[PDB]
Amino acid sequence: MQIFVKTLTGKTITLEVEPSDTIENVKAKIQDKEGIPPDQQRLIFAGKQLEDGRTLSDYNIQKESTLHLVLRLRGG
Amino acid sequence: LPLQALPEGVDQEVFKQLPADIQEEILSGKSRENLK
Repeated sequence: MQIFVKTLTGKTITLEVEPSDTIENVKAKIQDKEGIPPDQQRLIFAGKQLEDGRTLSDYNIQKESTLHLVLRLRGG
Repeated sequence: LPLQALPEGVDQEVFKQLPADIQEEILSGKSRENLK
């Protein structure tokens, strides 16, 4: 099981998750793949932004469901 | 909106993919991104 989280630059990264690896877990899947902290990610699905108080199951996310992402630079 | 307030490395044809609560996050002005 995995998904495809496309960035603000139109490029995607394959990531393994479960219906229990909620957004705070997913932020570690994207951090592991590039080094981007949970404090600078911004994850979206079906065109809305998920929350660290939900689950991937709360938003019916499944394998290959395709997601979207944005990032920041903290300020510098 | 065109690149009228977007980052110096982004395009509306790849920023209209974001919710209205992120329209205000990229129209803010950023860096470390180049649509590539």
